[PDB]
Amino acid sequence: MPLVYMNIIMAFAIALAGLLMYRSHLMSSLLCLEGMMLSLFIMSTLIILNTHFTLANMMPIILLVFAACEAALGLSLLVMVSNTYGTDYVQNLNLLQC
Amino acid sequence: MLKIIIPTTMLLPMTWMSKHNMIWINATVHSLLISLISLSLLNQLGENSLNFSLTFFSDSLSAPLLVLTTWLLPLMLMASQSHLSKETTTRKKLYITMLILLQLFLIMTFTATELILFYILFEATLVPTLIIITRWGNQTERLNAGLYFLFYTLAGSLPLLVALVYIQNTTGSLNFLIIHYWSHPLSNSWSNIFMWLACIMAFMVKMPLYGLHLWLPKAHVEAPIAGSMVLAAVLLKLGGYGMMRITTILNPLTNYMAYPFLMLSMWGMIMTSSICLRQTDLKSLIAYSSVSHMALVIVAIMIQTPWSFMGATALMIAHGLTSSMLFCLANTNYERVHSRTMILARGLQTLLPLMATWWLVASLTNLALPPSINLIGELFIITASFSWSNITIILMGMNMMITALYSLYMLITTQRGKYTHHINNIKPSFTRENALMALHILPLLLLTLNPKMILGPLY
Amino acid sequence: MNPIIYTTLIMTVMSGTMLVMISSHWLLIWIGFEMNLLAMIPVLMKNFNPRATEAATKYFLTQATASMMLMMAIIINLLYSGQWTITKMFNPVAMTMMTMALAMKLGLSPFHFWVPEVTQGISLQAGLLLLTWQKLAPLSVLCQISQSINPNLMLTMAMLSILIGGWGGLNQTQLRKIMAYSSIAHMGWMTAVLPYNTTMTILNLLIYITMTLAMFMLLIHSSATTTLSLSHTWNKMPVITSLMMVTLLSMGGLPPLSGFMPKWMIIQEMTKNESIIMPTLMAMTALLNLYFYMRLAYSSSLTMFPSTNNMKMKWQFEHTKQMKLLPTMIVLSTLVLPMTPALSSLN
Amino acid sequence: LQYGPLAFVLGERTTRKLTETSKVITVDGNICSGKGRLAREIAEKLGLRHFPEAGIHYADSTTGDGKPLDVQLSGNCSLEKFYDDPKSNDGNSYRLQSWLYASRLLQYADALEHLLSTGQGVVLERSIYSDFVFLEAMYRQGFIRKQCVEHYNEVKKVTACEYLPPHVVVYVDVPVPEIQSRIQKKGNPHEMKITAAYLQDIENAYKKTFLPEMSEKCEVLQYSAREAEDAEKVVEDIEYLKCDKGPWPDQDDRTFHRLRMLVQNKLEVLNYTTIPVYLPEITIGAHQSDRVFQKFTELPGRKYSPGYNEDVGDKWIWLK
Amino acid sequence: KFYIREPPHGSPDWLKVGLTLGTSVFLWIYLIKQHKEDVLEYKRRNGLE
Amino acid sequence: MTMMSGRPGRVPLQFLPNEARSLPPPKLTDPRLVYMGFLGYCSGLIDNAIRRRPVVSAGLHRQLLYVTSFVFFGYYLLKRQDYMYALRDHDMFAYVKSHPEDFPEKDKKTYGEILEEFHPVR
Amino acid sequence: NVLQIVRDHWVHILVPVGFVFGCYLDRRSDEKLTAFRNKSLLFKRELRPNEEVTWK
Amino acid sequence: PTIRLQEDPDPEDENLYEKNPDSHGYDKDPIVDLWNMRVVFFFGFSIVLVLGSTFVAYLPDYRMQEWARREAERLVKYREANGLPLMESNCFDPNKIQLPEDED
Amino acid sequence: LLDLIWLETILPKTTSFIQMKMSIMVSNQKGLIKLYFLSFLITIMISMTLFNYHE
Ligand SMILES: CCCCCCCCCCCCCCCCCC(=O)OC[C@H](COP(=O)([O-])OCC(O)COP(=O)([O-])OC[C@@H](COC(=O)CCCCCCCCCCCCCCCCC)OC(=O)CCCCCCCCCCCCCCCCC)OC(=O)CCCCCCCCCCCCCCCCC
Ligand SMILES: CCCCCCCCCCCCCCCCC[C@@H](O)O[C@H](CO[C@H](O)CCCCCCCCCCCCCCC)COP(=O)(O)OCC[N+](C)(C)C
Ligand SMILES: CCCCCCCCCCCCCCCCC[C@@H](O)O[C@H](CO[C@H](O)CCCCCCCCCCCCCCC)COP(=O)(O)OCC[N+](C)(C)C
Ligand SMILES: CCCCCCCC/C=C\CCCCCCCC(=O)O[C@H](COC(=O)CCCCCCC/C=C/CCCCCCCC)COP(=O)(O)OCCN
Ligand SMILES: Nc1ncnc2c1ncn2[C@@H]1O[C@H](COP(=O)(O)OP(=O)(O)O)[C@@H](O)[C@H]1O
Repeated sequence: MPLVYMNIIMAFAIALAGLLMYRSHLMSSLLCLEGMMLSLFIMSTLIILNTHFTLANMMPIILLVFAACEAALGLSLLVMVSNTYGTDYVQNLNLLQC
Repeated sequence: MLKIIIPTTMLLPMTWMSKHNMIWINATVHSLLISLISLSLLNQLGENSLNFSLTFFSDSLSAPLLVLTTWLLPLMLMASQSHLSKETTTRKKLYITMLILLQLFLIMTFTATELILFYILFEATLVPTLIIITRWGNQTERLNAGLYFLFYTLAGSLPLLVALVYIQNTTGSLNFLIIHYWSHPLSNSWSNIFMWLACIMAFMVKMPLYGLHLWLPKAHVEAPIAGSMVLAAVLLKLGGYGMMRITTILNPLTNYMAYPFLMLSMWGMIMTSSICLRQTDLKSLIAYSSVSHMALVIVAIMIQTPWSFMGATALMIAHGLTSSMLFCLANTNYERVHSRTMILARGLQTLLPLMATWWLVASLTNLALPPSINLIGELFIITASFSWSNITIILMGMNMMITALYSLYMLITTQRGKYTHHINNIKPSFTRENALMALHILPLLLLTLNPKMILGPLY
Repeated sequence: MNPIIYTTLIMTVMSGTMLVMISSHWLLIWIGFEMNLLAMIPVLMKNFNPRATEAATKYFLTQATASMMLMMAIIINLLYSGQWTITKMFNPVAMTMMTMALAMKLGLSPFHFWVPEVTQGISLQAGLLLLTWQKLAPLSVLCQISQSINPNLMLTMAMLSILIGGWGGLNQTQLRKIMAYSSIAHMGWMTAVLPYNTTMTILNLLIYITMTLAMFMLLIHSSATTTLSLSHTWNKMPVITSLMMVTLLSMGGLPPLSGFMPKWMIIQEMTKNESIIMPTLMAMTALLNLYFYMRLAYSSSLTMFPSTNNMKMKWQFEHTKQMKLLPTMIVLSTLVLPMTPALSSLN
Repeated sequence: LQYGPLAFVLGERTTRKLTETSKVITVDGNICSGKGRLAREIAEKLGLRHFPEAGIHYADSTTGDGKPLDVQLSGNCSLEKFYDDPKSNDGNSYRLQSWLYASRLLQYADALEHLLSTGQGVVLERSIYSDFVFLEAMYRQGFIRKQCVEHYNEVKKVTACEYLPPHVVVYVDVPVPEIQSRIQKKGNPHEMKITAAYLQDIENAYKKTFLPEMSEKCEVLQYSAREAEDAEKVVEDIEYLKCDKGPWPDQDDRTFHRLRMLVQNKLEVLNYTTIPVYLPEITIGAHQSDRVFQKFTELPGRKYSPGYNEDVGDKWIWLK
Repeated sequence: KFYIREPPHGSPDWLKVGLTLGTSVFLWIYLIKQHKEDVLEYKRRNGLE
Repeated sequence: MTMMSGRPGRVPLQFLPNEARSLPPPKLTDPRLVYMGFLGYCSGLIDNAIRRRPVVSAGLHRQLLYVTSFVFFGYYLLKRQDYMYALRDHDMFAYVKSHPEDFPEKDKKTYGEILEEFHPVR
Repeated sequence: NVLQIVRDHWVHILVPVGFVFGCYLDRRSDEKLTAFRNKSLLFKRELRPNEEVTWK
Repeated sequence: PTIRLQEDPDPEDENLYEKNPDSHGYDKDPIVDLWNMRVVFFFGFSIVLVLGSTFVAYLPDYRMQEWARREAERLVKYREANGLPLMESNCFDPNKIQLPEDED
Repeated sequence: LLDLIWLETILPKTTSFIQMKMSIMVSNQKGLIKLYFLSFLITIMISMTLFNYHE
């Protein structure tokens, strides 16, 4: 692989680690989710363009579509959470235990 | 042998279709008829077994056990109907259903030709017993007892299943005939040692072996009367039957492997007999006596000689009958005085003479008075052990003393002395209880009249 | 929520599962997972309260992370071989990513923490749906890619699932959490035999689904979500508690009940290869699940707990809504062992 | 067909049946006041279904046959022994209060189900929103403990939140001495032992908690004793109310569907009455529970489902 | 004797009863015919008769 | 591990290929079919019990439908299971026939020529 | 008058009928294991002029 | 209430001899109890016990003991008359046994 | 000493003690997503290192 491929995979790893490590806000973790989606889009586009897979050129667009759904879903949940507590802090999602 | 299996499955809907005041009569009559039918299995051959089909076979080792089970069912029916009088009709039918299912499972267990079917039935016997103990027991510890009865068994039997399937991947069959005919020696390796332990420890925990016996006092004390009868009479003999079956594939690894179990059994018979000398509960004494006798049977199976096998068979049948009779005897007094303390009710020979005669006969048969089959089995086992090593006569001898002591001790504590003054509700014995005692005791002496019927296949 | 909207959402969840199950393209499988999650989120929030919202949020976060890892694995596999078909997974790193993502989706240990919380936060119907229908798609993909699996990783996760399920369920008084921990342990059992025989996985999944459906339908029939709530049922419907006890016996794995059939067969299969130690450990660990099933049976059926006065009024009314498939489910979850060889029809 | 999601999907919608006279009405007042006569008159003039006050045996009249059952199998409480010995050590007072609250909840569910199924109005004497005053009168007199009040509050909190308050609350005000004189003239030997402190506590509970807090949900029609006999005047006052302030106008068709599914299936209504909180006044041991349940199942029309008891003349059972 | 309608009346729901009985008889007839055809087809393929 | 999914000539969702018509059908008195009917009867009884009806007498048409449905499903289930086992045996025998080197039939020795170690019990 | 007697005591034929059915099933099972009938080296025998099988 | 719940008092045990001085201890219904006693005594002692013992006592000799005795008498007679040893240490003919070629 | 104490201490009581302790350890989680998502990160790294690097 070239340096670009490892750079994109490194960005994906950074975004995954950022989501997995929460600080306080749910919006920051949602942003990390969108970052992972963006890195996946870039990597898939590079792989498809490099190998000249013509019919696969539409797959990244489809990816983006479902990405939007995820984003919307998250935002919806965020609203409800805030309406319960006045803050989007993940410390308040502790009514259920193991 | 469906001619015995189908009538029990017909006992089921007969019980569930009976009138509210006729369940006991129908169940008792048809259980007795089934026992009479099963009596035909005693006509055994001298060379091979009665191979009924691809699934079921009757050997000289299993026929007396089947007869004992089918005979025990009416006795449990008679014993249970006293303390279940206030129970509703549906729950009485459920109790009878549990007893019938247990008998069906035992009947199918004692005749399965394959080892895996034997395992499935010998494990299916757990559910009705646990339900009976934990639902119709009297005190609060019964729940705990149920747990001790369950996991103690399963922790021993889960490895066996693994071993079983492993064997079928190596030899290609679990049929007992093919297993016997195509037997091969076991080498001395760690894999074979652990295969031996997996094949043996389930039956060891079922007997139970000393140190693995803690479930038995709890389960046999907390269970109702019918539960105690079936636990002491038949369910303990599953371990012995399974061990006698499975030892055919463990040679010659058995000589090296048996030592710890032999020492455990001998020192444990001594220890349990000694424990019986200081027991304030009447049911716990009988439970520990059962442990001692089963330790003797373990030694007999483990030394692996023909005389030892005959002794094991005779002792198993004799102990089943004797322990059931003793548990019923104790339950009569418990139903009178609603307590299990042995020194609470004394001098009962003054108030209940025929009941004291039954107590005397049961205690005499417990200590193996000749020429009862108890003594026949005990003496055959002792002779085999003496051939195995002349020093065993020490430990066995000590047992023969201590046993007698506690047996007579029990009698002397309950029947002799002076009656307790403030206990003024000792009603005269009923016909049901006397008939239960007589139906327990007469087959024992009748069997003494013809002992080759309970001496097993090695005869 | 409108009944039409609820029906549409349930159909969308089912359609996502079937899209995963009928596809030959990795993109279509990922799309099926996406659609299933999107339609599943509102089903968890059908009855609105803060606990349901928290459960839905946790479920969404977990499933989104798992789906992103799934997409990454697919992209890496495409990079090292321009293949989109669901097949032997030509790259090992992509296969590790796939195994971890599917384990997170299934709730396998150590990605198990979300299952008890989500199950406790939602209603009994949503819990039924989550613990029965939501297992099909990841297990189907795992069955399809079984040849290239790394046995060490899945066997580790399966053993951890069994251990953690038993230990966690040992401590629960809430019925939904007990069901969640049982689900984790059964997931471990199904994934332990996957590298050796997928037919055993399918059989175990079917038996577990039947048992779970019967259990959840009995819990819906008597409106109990706690042990103490279920301890009142004998004073209202004793037949329900009796059937509950036999169902718990079957789920415990005791012969001759049907719950014995999968484990038995799985053990046998693992002894057709060498694999002796793992089945022994798995059975010894399943004894814990048996223990807490037995404790529940003690609380609900084998003893009678004290009741309340107002229960008398409940004696005068009957159950309006009746589940038509409950008797068949109970019978299949208890009396099916003699039909064991019929499993040959599965392959 | 039974009402459910299918009936709502096609056709059936509740909001079309409401014809400006839905109007759940409750008429409150102290003991021995003539609220029952006023309720009957209001129902007769407005053409609404009248519901007599829910007593100990209200549930028996709605199931099986309408005949009441034995107090041991139904209620397990006595009002007469509450009057005789309000401080009994067997917890009769709170047991009676709890059973009465459960009966009122069942009656409210029945009235709501009738209104939503037919569109016809209903008139009630007391409601779950009015019961608490009696409880307060029990607590201030030392008749019940504080834990009883806490359990009552828990059950009320989990139950009364799932229904709608009445449209119009009618109150009849009678002075305590007049109540005592009416009780004296009535002649029932048990009500003679009601002290003036009990009635005073009921009156303070009403006038300080019930009316002030029910005035926020909807307007309250208060009538003195003298202006309660003219039922036509009260009815014509009711016909000229502007009801646009409560939760009722803000109810669309889906919430009506949910409420209609809740009011039927009375087991769902009564679910939280028997929460596993173990107060000695209402907790029953396993042996007595078993005995009483077995006794209940032996009643002539109770062992099986309503249509499957052949001992009360049910035919063709083997084809149902 | 019921205070309510008790929608299940003294007579059964004849439509549902007839549908159930008809389904049972149709299933039994189909099974018998299928078994007959299977036996004939097997005998033809293996050439017994 | 999937053994039979990739077997050549397999129709995806057939459940009963034409080749299975070459096997004898299960008898209508097959004990497995009788057990399936028993399962249907048990389902009917439990259905009566749950709904608080006379268990043995409530609905004869419902119980008949239960038994019939269970028998009807069991017949085809047994057909497919027998077909699968026949396929397994056929494939096994063909593979053994086509690979003689892997399955050699070596010389048979009488027990008068094999030395077996004797382990005395004493 | 026997209607009541039968409706009370009809449960007393289930067990004998089960026993007879079990005997019949045992005979049917015996019928399927005749592959070595009159063929063992120990009991091989020339048939009598009239009999067809040595055992059923 | 100083109590924990509402319970029935523990009932006293009923004595069967109070209503039926000749009770047999089987049931509270005198006729049902008498017939229970009758069936137990008839089918336990009269049918199973005595007839079963008679059946077992006369069980035909399938263990083949008399046959073995007669065969032993025949063999002993022949061997004693012909001068052969009564029993041989080998139960299998050595002509049919092939020992290994080399023992070194 | 033997039956009521030590035979009880070794087999059943030790097993019960160990199972109860492990149950308390496993099920004592506060329900905060932060902690076990950190655990997820640790698990992913360990699985990438131990199993994925050895193929
Ligand atoms: C292996 C060989 C073959 C055996 C197969 C396995 C066993 C059989 C299959 C199992 C399923 C069959 C029955 C299922 C429905 C049962 C539901 C029920 O409640 O029954 C009550 C019902 C009585 O109710 P009712 O008449 O409406 O009036 C009384 C009230 O209902 C009053 O009722 P209630 O509700 O007021 O009473 C409350 C009571 C009610 O609670 C119960 O009744 C418990 C019933 C639970 C059913 C079992 C669960 C599901 C099946 C699994 C079985 C496991 C087997 C494996 C071994 C493990 C053992 C657990 O609950 C309690 O009191 C709690 C007590 C705690 C005890 C815990 C033990 C329960 C588990 C026992 C299961 C044993 C197997 C089933 C035995 C049959 C039971 C009737 O029983 C019956 O009348 C039906 C049973 C007999 C029908 C078949 C007879 C056919 C016609 C006769 C002629 C025979 C033809 C022969 C052919 C040749 C021509 C001559
Ligand atoms: C606890 C009891 C469990 C029972 C489970 C539910 C039973 C009822 C469900 C009815 C099943 C409907 C199927 C019949 C419609 C025809 C569909 C048919 O074409 O399916 C074929 C296959 O038929 C089905 O698989 C057979 C289902 C039979 C299930 C019963 C077996 C249970 C094991 C033994 C338990 C006892 C059963 C008792 C029955 C009441 C497709 O074959 P194929 O596409 O190539 O395989 C896909 C999977 N592969 C490729 C990975 C292999
Ligand atoms: C109350 C007062 C009591 C005192 C008064 C009593 C009066 C006298 C009565 C006592 C009789 C004395 C007995 C003396 C022995 C005579 C009987 C003996 O000779 O018969 C034996 C025969 O006895 C029977 O074989 C033993 C009885 C069988 C026992 C089976 C028990 C019945 C089943 C019940 C269920 C069992 C459950 C336990 C399962 C194992 C001989 O055996 P055998 O050498 O061959 O016979 C050779 C000739 N044959 C072979 C042609 C017949
Ligand atoms: C209440 C008390 C009950 C508890 C008693 C349970 C203990 C039972 C004894 C252990 C059984 C484990 C063996 C399982 C079946 C073995 C079958 C077998 O033959 O497998 C061997 C392999 O043997 C094993 O793998 C066994 C290893 C043991 C793993 C599990 C350990 C369990 C605990 C061991 C110590 C317990 C000692 C007995 C209990 C003492 C009482 C407390 C051969 O396999 P191959 O790999 O093909 O070898 C040939 C080619 N190399
Ligand atoms: N929740 C309650 N608690 C205690 N007593 C009640 C309760 N509800 C009604 N009662 C009793 O019902 C009796 C008469 O009821 P009331 O409605 O005031 O008279 P009327 O039937 O003429 O309308 C009174 O003695 C009153 O105490």
